[PDB]
Amino acid sequence: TQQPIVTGTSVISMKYDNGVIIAADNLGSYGSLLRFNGVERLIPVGDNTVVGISGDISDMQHIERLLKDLVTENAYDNPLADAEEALEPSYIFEYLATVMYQRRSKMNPLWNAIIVAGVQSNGDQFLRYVNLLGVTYSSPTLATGFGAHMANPLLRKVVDRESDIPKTTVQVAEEAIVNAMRVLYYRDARSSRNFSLAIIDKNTGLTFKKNLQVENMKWDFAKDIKGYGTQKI
Amino acid sequence: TTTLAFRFQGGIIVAVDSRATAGNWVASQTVKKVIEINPFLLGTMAGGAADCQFWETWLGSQCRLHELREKERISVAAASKILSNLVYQYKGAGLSMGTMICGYTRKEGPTIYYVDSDGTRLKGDIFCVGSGQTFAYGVLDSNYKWDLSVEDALYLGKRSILAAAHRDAYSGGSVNLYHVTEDGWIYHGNHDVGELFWKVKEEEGSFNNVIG
Amino acid sequence: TSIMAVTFKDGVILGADSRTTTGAYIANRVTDKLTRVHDKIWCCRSGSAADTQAIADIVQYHLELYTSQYGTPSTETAASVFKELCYENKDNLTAGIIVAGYDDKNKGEVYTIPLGGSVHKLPYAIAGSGSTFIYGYCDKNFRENMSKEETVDFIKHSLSQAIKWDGSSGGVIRMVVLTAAGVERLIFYPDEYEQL
Amino acid sequence: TSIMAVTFKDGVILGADSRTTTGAYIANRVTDKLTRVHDKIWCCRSGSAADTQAIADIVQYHLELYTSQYGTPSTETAASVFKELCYENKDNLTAGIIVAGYDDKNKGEVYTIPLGGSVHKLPYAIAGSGSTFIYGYCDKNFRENMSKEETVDFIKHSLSQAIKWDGSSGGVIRMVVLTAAGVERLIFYPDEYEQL
Amino acid sequence: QFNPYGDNGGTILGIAGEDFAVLAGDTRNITDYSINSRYEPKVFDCGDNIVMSANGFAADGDALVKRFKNSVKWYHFDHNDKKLSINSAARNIQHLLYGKRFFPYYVHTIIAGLDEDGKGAVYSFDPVGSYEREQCRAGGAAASLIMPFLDNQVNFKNQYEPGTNGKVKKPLKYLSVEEVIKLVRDSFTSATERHIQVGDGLEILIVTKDGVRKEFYELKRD
Amino acid sequence: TTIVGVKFNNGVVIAADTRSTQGPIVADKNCAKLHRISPKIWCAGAGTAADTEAVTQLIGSNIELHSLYTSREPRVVSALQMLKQHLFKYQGHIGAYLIVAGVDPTGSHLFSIHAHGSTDVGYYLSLGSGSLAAMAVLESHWKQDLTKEEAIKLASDAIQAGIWNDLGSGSNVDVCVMEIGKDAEYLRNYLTPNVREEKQKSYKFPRGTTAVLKESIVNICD
Amino acid sequence: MDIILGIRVQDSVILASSKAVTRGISVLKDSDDKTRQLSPHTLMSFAGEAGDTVQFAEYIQANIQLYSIREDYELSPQAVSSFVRQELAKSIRSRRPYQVNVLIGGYDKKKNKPELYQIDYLGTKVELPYGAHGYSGFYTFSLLDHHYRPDMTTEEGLDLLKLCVQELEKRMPMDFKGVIVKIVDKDGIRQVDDFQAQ
Amino acid sequence: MDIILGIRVQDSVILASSKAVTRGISVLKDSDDKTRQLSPHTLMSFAGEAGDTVQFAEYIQANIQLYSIREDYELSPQAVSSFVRQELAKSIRSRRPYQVNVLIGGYDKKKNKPELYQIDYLGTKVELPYGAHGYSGFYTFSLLDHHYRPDMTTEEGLDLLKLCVQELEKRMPMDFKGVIVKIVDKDGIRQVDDFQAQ
Amino acid sequence: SDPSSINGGIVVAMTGKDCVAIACDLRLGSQSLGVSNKFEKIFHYGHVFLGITGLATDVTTLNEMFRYKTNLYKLKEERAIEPETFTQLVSSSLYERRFGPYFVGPVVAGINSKSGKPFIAGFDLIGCIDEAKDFIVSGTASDQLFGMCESLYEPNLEPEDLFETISQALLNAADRDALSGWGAVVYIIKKDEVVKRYLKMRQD
Ligand SMILES: *C(=O)[C@]1([C@@H](O)[C@@H]2C=CCCC2)NC(=O)[C@H](CCF)[C@]1(C)O
Ligand SMILES: *C(=O)[C@]1([C@@H](O)[C@@H]2C=CCCC2)NC(=O)[C@H](CCF)[C@]1(C)O
Ligand SMILES: *C(=O)[C@]1([C@@H](O)[C@@H]2C=CCCC2)NC(=O)[C@H](CCF)[C@]1(C)O
Ligand SMILES: *C(=O)[C@]1([C@@H](O)[C@@H]2C=CCCC2)NC(=O)[C@H](CCF)[C@]1(C)O
Repeated sequence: TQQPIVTGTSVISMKYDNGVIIAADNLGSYGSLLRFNGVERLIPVGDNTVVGISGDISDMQHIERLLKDLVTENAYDNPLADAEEALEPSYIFEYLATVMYQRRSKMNPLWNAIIVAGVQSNGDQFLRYVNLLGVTYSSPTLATGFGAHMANPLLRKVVDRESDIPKTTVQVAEEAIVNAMRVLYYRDARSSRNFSLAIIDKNTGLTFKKNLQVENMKWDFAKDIKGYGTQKI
Repeated sequence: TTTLAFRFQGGIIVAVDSRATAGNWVASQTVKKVIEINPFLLGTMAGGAADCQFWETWLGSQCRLHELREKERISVAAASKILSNLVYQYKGAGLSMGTMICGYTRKEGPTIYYVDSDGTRLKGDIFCVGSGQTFAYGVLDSNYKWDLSVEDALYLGKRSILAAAHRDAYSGGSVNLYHVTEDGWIYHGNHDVGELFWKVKEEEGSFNNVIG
Repeated sequence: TSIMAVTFKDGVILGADSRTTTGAYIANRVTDKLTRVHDKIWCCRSGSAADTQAIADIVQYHLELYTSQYGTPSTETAASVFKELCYENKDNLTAGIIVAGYDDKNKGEVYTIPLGGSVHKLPYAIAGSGSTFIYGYCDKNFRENMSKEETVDFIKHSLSQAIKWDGSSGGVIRMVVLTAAGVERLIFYPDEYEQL
Repeated sequence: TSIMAVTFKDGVILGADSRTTTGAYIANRVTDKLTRVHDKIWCCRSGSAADTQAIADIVQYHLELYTSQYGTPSTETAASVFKELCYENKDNLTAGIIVAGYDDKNKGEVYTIPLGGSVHKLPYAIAGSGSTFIYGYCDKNFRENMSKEETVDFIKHSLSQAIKWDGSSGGVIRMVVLTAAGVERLIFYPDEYEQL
Repeated sequence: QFNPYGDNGGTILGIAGEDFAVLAGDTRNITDYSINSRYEPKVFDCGDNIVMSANGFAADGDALVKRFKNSVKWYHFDHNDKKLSINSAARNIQHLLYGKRFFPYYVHTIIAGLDEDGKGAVYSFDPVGSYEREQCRAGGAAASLIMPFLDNQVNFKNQYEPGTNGKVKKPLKYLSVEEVIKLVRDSFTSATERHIQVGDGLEILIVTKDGVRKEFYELKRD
Repeated sequence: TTIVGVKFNNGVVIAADTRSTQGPIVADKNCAKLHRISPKIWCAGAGTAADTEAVTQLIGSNIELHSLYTSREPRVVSALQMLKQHLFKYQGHIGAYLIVAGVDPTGSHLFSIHAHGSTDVGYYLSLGSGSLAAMAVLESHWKQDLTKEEAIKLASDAIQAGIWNDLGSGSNVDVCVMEIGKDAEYLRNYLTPNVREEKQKSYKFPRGTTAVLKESIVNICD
Repeated sequence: MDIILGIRVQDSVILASSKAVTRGISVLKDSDDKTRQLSPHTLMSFAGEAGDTVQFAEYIQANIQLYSIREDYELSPQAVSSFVRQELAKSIRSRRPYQVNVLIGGYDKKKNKPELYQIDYLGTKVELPYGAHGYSGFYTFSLLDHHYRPDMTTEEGLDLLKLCVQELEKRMPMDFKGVIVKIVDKDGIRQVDDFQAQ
Repeated sequence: MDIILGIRVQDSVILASSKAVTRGISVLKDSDDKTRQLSPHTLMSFAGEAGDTVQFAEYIQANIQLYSIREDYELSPQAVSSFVRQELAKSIRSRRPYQVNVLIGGYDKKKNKPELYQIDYLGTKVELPYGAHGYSGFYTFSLLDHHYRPDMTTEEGLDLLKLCVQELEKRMPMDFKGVIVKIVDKDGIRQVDDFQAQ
Repeated sequence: SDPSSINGGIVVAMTGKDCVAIACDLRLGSQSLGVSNKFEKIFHYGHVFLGITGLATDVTTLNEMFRYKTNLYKLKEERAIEPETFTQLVSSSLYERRFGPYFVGPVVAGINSKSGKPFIAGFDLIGCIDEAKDFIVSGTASDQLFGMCESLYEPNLEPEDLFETISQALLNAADRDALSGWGAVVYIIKKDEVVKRYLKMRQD
């Protein structure tokens, strides 16, 4: 049993007609102190999977190392490591889910919430969540922490059920996610303006975008708000 | 829960209610509280359902193993001590069980052992275990006679559970009866307390305070 | 919260972030922590929003009655009323308040009243969770008798740093300028102060 | 405690106060929080004196055996050994450590390892209770590729502020300069840095 | 301090027919006041004509089901592909559950199938392995809302013959799979109206001598 | 609970869902969270129902009396000052979280009050467990100079975000529009997107089904 | 707790109350009468917290005797039980509640019928054919549920009580030192001095 | 706790032990024999935690019978009490200690003298003319301190015990259901089947 | 510990065509010990009916309080109180004890003597009013009651039909609650008359 020290906030994601999108800001908080700003919380594995992690950062770094080892190991005595026997997004998730549940069962968890986003070899979209309790689930949209409360409602207005997936384009989807990131920056006190976003398309492959920023924010109306009730000036 | 067992001229009577509750929630009115260890041995279950069910069934396995090894029927004293000693090994871990191990061997005759998760093992003539025990004891203590007929003994046991099913919120559903003879136990049916209460009230004239 | 008050050549300026939280959630991102208790006596509020509002409302009431009977109150007198309320009720209040006002004879003045109810007159004062991060910066960059432009800059740079490191601080930076010329309201948006 | 490490043009400099407390009592006022784990790989210790000493002693041992077998270790490798110890034993340790070393190919490098055992490579890093007070100052005054003289000044001014506001920091300011030229020990007394 | 348990909501229902059996459950998965998914299957076909659901703490529920499926697999390996009968599966699950008697799988589990006589069967378990064969059992959040209904509409409890002065009980004529499906659906729409953790969808798995079939119905999403 | 307030060009609108809960059970599927303080000052309440209702009626009573005493129309800032000082005094023990809005001789206003007595002002607001789903919508679609129709839409969508995504919210959407020169219009059940589907069966019992022991006429006339 | 039993037969009400008064490790008295006569045809038995028990009983006794003198009339058993229930219902929400449970047995001279009322310290009142406070009901109710008849004679009632006390003496862990029995009927209240072996 | 008394007279040791076995609210048995014969001339009585009590007694019994067979000799009472004290002294510092108190009464055939040993669960052993465990000593020691004489006959000892049990039945709050008495002397161990009225 | 789980008991009210019904069990226990099988939880003041579940001492007190208040009301108003008005009286009487509440779950049922309209309402222990059009549940088996009602209920049932429905809802809910049962009474209410029936049920 432990307690998280350096933490990463929300990880939001969703799937569209040809793939999945996943994003996460670049902050590493230390309680109320916004301590680190160059933190990458999106972990690409191969070119068909991206693992987004929130929660304890030291544990994230540990999971990172676990992931690199998976890749190294899978290549051992594997002439098809970059083909028929390359790591599938579903293998990566099952592995992490197994570790997460084993660790919680030993009462020594990896204090994280994880979303594995990717595209299977047959083209199918893959989006599944696993957390420190070993709990797992799938939905057209997935978000951790604060994003679960504010991002899911927005992303679900785009893809409210399975049938909405084939009707959603990368443009529409990426737009939703980028809007959600801005909302989170407005109401989440542990968020950052800078974030990374990744797209995994069954045709265009893995596109990883770094150093994005929340733009087009509305603050002007703030000048009109004075006092907390009766004050006029 | 209300479970009882008593020794008499004709062997042993075993009666139990069939209610299961978690707080105020009646999880079931049709639970089994008697484990048929084997054709000659019966065990009652009070306290933790899982603990009693699991270890009394395991006891059955130990008894069978004994009989294959010694080519002889296990005694009730020995059968009850297997359970007692097992339970004692777990003392402090949180097992919850109040039980009666009942058998009728040539060597011992009708025998009843009370065994609980505290590690207590008592041989006796009459035992009631459960939140309804005090009710059954009143009925049993004032009508018990060693010379009871198998017919009357069966009724007494059924009546004692009925008394408890009525007053104890955690007891009820139906009554399950058993008669234990040296040649094995004999099931004597399942009696829904709902129907049984009215029938007994009329025919007996008891439960006058209840409008029927 | 990050709030500060700075005296300068022509008077005094109050500044503050606009964030109110309930845990990690931003309940209000355009809060006005700069409150008027008299024409030229304002305060910066930190701690409990409910407590500081109640305190301020009572102070305003006291100074209004004071004015009706004895004319305009001194900034020192306003800080004494806040003090009385904060000290006498210290067991049930969570209020960190900075009082700032402009007097013609005294010019600008700043009094800080921390948790216990003690009063401290200072050239300038910072408070709120975000202030911890700018003690060094402010101590190095503050100078007495600065110009209006310089003071607005000192406060804008200080608070932008507080807002940067403190998750409990954010939104826009608000300022109130108190001088013989009157009362001026200033606001600075993220896009501006974040890239300082 | 107030400790920091800063990379600059010619390498890197480590700095720290010299105070160890047991409550409000100063158990030691001339403590050396700058510890050598290898010729040109040092660390700044904060948190538990007993834990950081034990960690350092073990790291030094590991790097000595590493050197005997594979030659001089990289600063990254030293930070990995600290990390391993701090992460794997996070439940029983209270150690905030900054690792700084000079490499000929990599020049100066700084890695900070906070309470959880996570590792962070940075241009510079500050830690210890006193650091909270200089986040704003350091963020405003730090520049990459500064000269030795400039870096010594940045660290001297930063720590003097940390020491000023933090009661858990004090004594003398110690520095260790790591460059191709070698290892240099610097010390600054109160009379000098207090009036900066 | 770290809490190894969680509550994912959900409700499940198992009803045994004369020659069939059903095991239903909503498809909503939650955490506190948030919905994790509107469609996360909770009732599984484990092979050998056995359906199972372990409702409560999802991580524990998945582990159990997964462990039991692997148990069926090895049963085949170790006993010349013999079919695992519903009663044997039940006893097996008891041991899987009791094995964690001191660090329980925080779930209410139910399995459905046909016994060896072809009759419909349902078994419901304790979080620690206590079990009983039953006619019908609701598990999870709305269980308290559903059972009463079932006692009345399936076992005709409290219902007497009109005119008999409650002296003649309403005869226990048994239901068909069509009639049972209706009770299941009404049970869930009613539960969905009064329990915030029930909703989104209802997935039912039907077991007959011909195998396992699935039906799905939407439930209110609020 | 999801309640919101949105100012538009010539007034202000407030909305709320209609779910009331006791733990995980829905005690009332169509409660009314919109309260009237005075004819043109309405309040949306979240938290402890008895408190939102009682506090709203107390201040409304005193506001009516004040109106009569001063021969003037009640002002929103008065309801706000009376509510906050009452709530402050009780240190949060009166669990009332309100969004108070209205039009008066000085214009249109929008405020929020928390149980402890702190107040806030804004162009758009929301409180309750559904607060976050709503605010996400508001932070995404709000703009200055909204028309009465746009406002009603925004507010209404914000509530839906709650009904659908918050387990604490559901059923219907109530709205109240307060426009500068007109009467306030209360729209009870402006939206009803959760009508229960027709049941699969009718459970009407045949007369005589229930066993009766005794019967008698009850005397009501004195 | 102590033993407090009550049985309402055809023309009377009988109250049986344990005689022991134990304080910690020692039984201080074995002849304690846990009863107070409220009026010629109304008796009240009680059990509970050490001092509250008698203080409450006597307080009620004083109030009823005062009512009797003022009105020169005897309140019906129902009226007295309502007065007592209200006193206890006020007490439960007071600074320090009376932790006392009681049985009121009275003979209503107007209706010409015996009445038994059971009231706990929360002010919970119920009218019964027979009742008890504490654990007493757990051992005796199954017996009363069985043998009780509305037309029982006082003599049959005493025999049924004797059976209850015997069950109590066999299965209960504490030695309550027997009981004192009192009968309330149309002629008042009298004590059965011979129950030590009836 | 239960009643465990011991008295060592001129040529024997007498052990009196309560017969009740109570579990919570009900007395489950009233004929329980809280004793185990360790050897022909050594008897041990015991009281304490529900399961530990018998498990411990029988474990000691098994070990002494094993020693008897191996050596074809009967350990002296002093030797047996030392063995028991050491078992309890190990137990007190183990994971889960045996919560059992005992009295060892034995007749030393070599010295031709009776011996009484009192040992608690901590392994505290003492040799006495008479002893007890629990609250029993509180009510009976003043009587024994008064009437005890080293030359008492078994008969006088029984009369003194009877007096102790009567004091216990009068002042103790619990009904321990009488006691079973056993005598240990040069001829072994025998039970006084007649103490229900001796 | 929980005041609303000491004595046990349930109450349920329903609306029908020009009628209303209110029913309750008759149990009064002391935790697991059944004490009385004749503890009715339904009372009436004029043509207004009040069912109260929860802590028995408060059920009795509240009844005595409302009898007292409706008696004075009639003496001043010179007419019997109506369902709507009484509901407000119940609500404000409960809130008056906001920080030291009566541990009860009241339910009001009746027909407005002037509009003939059927009326039912529920309250939490501090007066919050729930004015349902269909049904209202209260007591230790309220979950079971919600399940029974949400399924068995349908609009505009005739008095004789509503009787069967209200009864089956009550009975089957009570049999899944350890603290409810031991008898039951149902009230069928119409503008002109009111019938009270005692039901036959298990006694365990
Ligand atoms: C009786 O002992 C109880 C039964 O539920 C179990 C169930 C099956 C067989 C063993 C006995 N056990 C309880 O925990 C429960 C409540 C006790 F307060 C019960 C109904 O009395
Ligand atoms: C700042 O002190 C805080 C503000 O929310 C209030 C709000 C309005 C004016 C007074 C200050 N107070 C807090 O409690 C909160 C979180 C602190 F951890 C805040 C944002 O810092
Ligand atoms: C700084 O972190 C502290 C120093 O005493 C130790 C001593 C030697 C090197 C490692 C750091 N650690 C403390 O616990 C102490 C008080 C903190 F409140 C310190 C002075 O800050
Ligand atoms: C919303 O705030 C809640 C409502 O039940 C009440 C009921 C009527 C109007 C005022 C608000 N309040 C709650 O406590 C409940 C659960 C909170 F987790 C609710 C549904 O959110």
